[PDB]
Amino acid sequence: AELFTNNALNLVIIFGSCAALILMSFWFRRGNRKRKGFLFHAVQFLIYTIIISAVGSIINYVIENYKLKFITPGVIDFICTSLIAVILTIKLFLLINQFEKQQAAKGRDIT
Ligand SMILES: CCCCCCCCCCCC
Repeated sequence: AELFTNNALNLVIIFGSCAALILMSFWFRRGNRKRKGFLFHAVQFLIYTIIISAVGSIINYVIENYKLKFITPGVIDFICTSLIAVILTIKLFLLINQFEKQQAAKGRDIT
């Protein structure tokens, strides 16, 4: 009914993504090779993007089929884009801090 049609496929995709995320969380043991700034960061970014896309699709489909007391419902798309941007910025800042720590541990000018 409410979750039928595109909602069913979207829910299945989101459940599969959550299962993959949990599997990756289990896989992630300790840092060293396990923590990949260039690979784990991209994997997490893709996971967040897919999750936000699925949530936005579900919410939009529900609202359009039920109406909304607000103009431009796509504002939630803007919120999802902002969340993705902030997540990517946080990941980039963490990577930069890790690189700075690695350089300092090996010797580099402070300024
Ligand atoms: C665009 C591809 C970037 C690849 C970066 C590899 C980083 C390896 C670091 C190894 C440190 C010992």
